[PDB]
Amino acid sequence: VSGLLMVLFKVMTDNRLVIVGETTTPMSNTLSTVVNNVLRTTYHNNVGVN
Amino acid sequence: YGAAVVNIDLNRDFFDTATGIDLTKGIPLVQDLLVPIGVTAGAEQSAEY
Amino acid sequence: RYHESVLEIADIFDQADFIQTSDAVRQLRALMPTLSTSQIRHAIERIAQ
Amino acid sequence: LSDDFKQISDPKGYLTYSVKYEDQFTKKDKLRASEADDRIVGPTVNLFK
Amino acid sequence: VHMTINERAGMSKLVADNIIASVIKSNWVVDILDIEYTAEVMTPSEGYTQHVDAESIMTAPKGKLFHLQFMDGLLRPEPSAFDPPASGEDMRLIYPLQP
Repeated sequence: VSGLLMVLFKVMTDNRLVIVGETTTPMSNTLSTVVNNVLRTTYHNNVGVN
Repeated sequence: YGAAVVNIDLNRDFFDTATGIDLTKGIPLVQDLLVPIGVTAGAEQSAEY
Repeated sequence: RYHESVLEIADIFDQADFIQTSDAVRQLRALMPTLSTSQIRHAIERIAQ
Repeated sequence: LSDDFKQISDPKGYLTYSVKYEDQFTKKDKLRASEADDRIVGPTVNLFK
Repeated sequence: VHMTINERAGMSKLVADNIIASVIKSNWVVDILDIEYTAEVMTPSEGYTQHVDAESIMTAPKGKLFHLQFMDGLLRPEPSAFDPPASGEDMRLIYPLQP
């Protein structure tokens, strides 16, 4: 229960504020079309996972 | 006599490397004009054409 | 059933003074990768360089 | 007048995928596509390998 | 099968090697549209200075310029009347799609 509390708390205090990070802007011809349909010009280098 | 092939290329002596244009591949190529941003361009890119 | 094609502005305007180009430049632009404004600045800075 | 916000650059989420692989069918080697497509797709294809 | 490959990306090494093996074993005709290359037309006496595995033709980055070579064998003089017969068969895989 206490777990949830400190989860909730840590959310109730996420005063983080995003600022644009390192961001590559790939030349369009170098990307496979399945990726090109997805990309909006530029992405963060830390793409993460989807 | 014995010339197998006679092509018409861009004049490399004119379109010099002072302009940044290589012509050894038979087409003009320029190193860093249309380039990805946030990474190195990579060798032998077709954009160089 | 349509046929897509370029049409030079010269083919419609009789006023020659405001016509500096042709199909050529559009055809060239077709070869270009779509360019983020930052890439456009990189290109201009390079041609300047 | 206030230090109301931290200013992180590449934010971490509250949730993540976690993956257990079956060692017998998994290949230890990192997957390699084209360099660009790996810069984007790569962290994913390696997680859901 | 006149197979057409628009985009090599994401293709497995197994699948590619199998397509090639199908070109050789089943006489598949495999167009690959995604290759951008710069041909150099060699004369027969200069041979082929620069070589290309089928593997590299299949697995090269989508944006990179390949550099193929193509012989013009118009100026190759006839064999002598008594040169030994050739049992072997010279073979070829890569061709241009356009002039």
